[PDB]
Amino acid sequence: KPIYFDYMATTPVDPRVVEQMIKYLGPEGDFGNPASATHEYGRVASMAVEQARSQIAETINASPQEIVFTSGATEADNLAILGAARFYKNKGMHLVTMSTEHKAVLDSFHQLEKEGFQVTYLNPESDGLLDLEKLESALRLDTILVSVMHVNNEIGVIQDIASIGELLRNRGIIFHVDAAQSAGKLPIDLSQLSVDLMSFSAHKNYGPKGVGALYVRHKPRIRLQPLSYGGGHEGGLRSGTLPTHQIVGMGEAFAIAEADRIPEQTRILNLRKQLWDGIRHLPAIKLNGHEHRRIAGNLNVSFVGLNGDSLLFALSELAISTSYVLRAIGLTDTEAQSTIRLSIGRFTSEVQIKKAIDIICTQVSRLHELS
Amino acid sequence: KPIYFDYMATTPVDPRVVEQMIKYLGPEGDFGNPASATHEYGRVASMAVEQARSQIAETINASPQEIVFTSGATEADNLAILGAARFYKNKGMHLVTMSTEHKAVLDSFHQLEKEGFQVTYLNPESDGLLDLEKLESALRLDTILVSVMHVNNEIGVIQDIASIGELLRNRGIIFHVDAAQSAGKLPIDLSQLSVDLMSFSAHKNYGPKGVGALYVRHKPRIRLQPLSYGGGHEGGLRSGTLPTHQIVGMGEAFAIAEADRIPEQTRILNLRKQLWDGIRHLPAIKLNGHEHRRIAGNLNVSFVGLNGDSLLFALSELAISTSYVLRAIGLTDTEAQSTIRLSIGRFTSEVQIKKAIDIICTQVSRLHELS
Repeated sequence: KPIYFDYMATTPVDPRVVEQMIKYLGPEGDFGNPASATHEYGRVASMAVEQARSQIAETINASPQEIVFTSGATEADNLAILGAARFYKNKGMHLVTMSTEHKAVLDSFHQLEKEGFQVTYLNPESDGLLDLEKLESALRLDTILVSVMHVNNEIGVIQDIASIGELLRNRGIIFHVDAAQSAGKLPIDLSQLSVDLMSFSAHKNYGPKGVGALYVRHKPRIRLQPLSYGGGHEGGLRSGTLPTHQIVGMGEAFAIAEADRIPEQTRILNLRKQLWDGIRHLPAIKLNGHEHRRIAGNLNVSFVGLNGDSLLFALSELAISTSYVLRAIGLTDTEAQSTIRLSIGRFTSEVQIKKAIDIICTQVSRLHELS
Repeated sequence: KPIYFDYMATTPVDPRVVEQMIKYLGPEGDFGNPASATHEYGRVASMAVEQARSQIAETINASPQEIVFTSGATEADNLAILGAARFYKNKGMHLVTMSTEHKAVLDSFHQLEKEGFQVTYLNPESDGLLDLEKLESALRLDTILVSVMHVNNEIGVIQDIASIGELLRNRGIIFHVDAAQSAGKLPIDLSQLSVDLMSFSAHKNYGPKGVGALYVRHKPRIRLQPLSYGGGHEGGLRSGTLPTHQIVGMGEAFAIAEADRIPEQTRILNLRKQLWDGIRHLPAIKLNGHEHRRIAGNLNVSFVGLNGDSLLFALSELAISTSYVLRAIGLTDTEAQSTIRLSIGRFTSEVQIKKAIDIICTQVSRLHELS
């Protein structure tokens, strides 16, 4: 098997999380429907759901009642953005986001444009950071919602959601943050951060795919127009069945990551710096995105002059990712296609880092030699 | 533990299904993101997703491309009903369903009423069966969509989706069927059935909670206006991440159930008949819903004169379910609250059936004696 260096696409479920999830699957376990109020199979499953809701809430310093379970950060992004814009449209129909947002955010705004909303898509600077003066200049008296992601999924850059939130709160503008790539890695304290809506994905944080959550601030109260209809119902905001094993898995993953967050992230940073220092003397290599205001595990690099398909093949002993985010920060088409995303995580070893350096040094050297 | 008699609320994941799901979770397994096209972790996970899509398609005689994965039959119902009505509204805005549909269907129609759609909610007859003459009389030249569930979740009655579909096809009306309670139990052959949209839930069929599918007929082509935005994308109809373990679990559950469907369902029918024959001489007991045009595992009975809370407590050695469906078939408030739903399934034994008869006979007798 190639060495996995694509943690930002998905992570393995932590084995400690697997051990908890499997208690909620088969006939020997707690398989009841959390909505079955009339027997102990249902009640036990509900208790496990609510314990996971508390685990997640504790990691971000929110209350459990502010946590709405979803099928992933895609649904959370959709529900936050469509739900808030549609609920508050009588207050104004101008919206602001960044051109570097994940498609689950951009495509939500694209839909709202068909509904008459006016959307401003701000570009970052060339290091991927939003110029907050450009944000301020874009705000209008009829701006009702802004969405800015905490960590970019391609280039790993961190936006200053603390300042953004405070600036928007003073204007009465709702602030949504896509935190899919930051939860379990960066501090999130919603008792201090002026964030109104925040999206979470379990499988970016060593939980199972197919489950996420939306934080919905209770004070000042944020309301949403829901996107689903049926049973449940997560305070009326999300209808459907509560999948006990998925939710248990998400709660346990969040608890595990937060309990060791700073040591784990600094160990990962050390490995990422080691990787970068091992490859950064290769000819025409460029690091994309701010080097330090950046999640520990992300290394996004362009090998100017080389072909992306050729890089993927030559580097096939590494499992890596090989365009609109790169264009937004100023790369040409040609530069963007020479770019790879390496991402490191909980199961990356020092031995694998040294092998990656050797593979990248050897193979990029050959591609330059064979150029 | 009480004996589980609430299979229609949820089923345990079959242990054979668990064994497959767990191969797609932790770091030792195939945890890659199916959308990661640039390495073998992604490609292996995609292959498992597509194999599960084929498994499901084969059980209902559809093509894989007609299968859209969802987070459950709730999302599938929402996507079918809102998506078809909103896509075809220029053709007409009249819709027809039954008052006995699951809330994921009724609440979708409730939302469309806020969007200007006119909805006719037909009541069944007192045995729960739709009078198809009443359906025909309700159809209009501007009716674009009808939704009728295959198996009712409360009283287990089976609607004649074959005749309904043919009647609607002749009128150019889209037919949606909620099959959450019938897949894996009743025959479904979409090469013969004139059904345009059909919803599926894994956890009603011994798969994991939190995953389902929507069948979308390819010929004549059915289009839908999607409810989600982002990546993927299931032919543009459902955005988000494909959760490999969930989808694998659903595909394996569907394959297992269909391979032994008629023997398993007839064994369950024998047990359900045994249960009913053991309790049906109790005073004032009434069976709700047609006795034979009914899924094998459902027994919905009213103990006229007794209190539902008292029944739940007295019968606590059994895990059972204890209102608008019962009102629709003609029960009074008082009769409806005296009603329990017992549902039998794959792990119900003959020994448990005999114990249920003894418990129900003993405890209902006492409740009548202590009345």
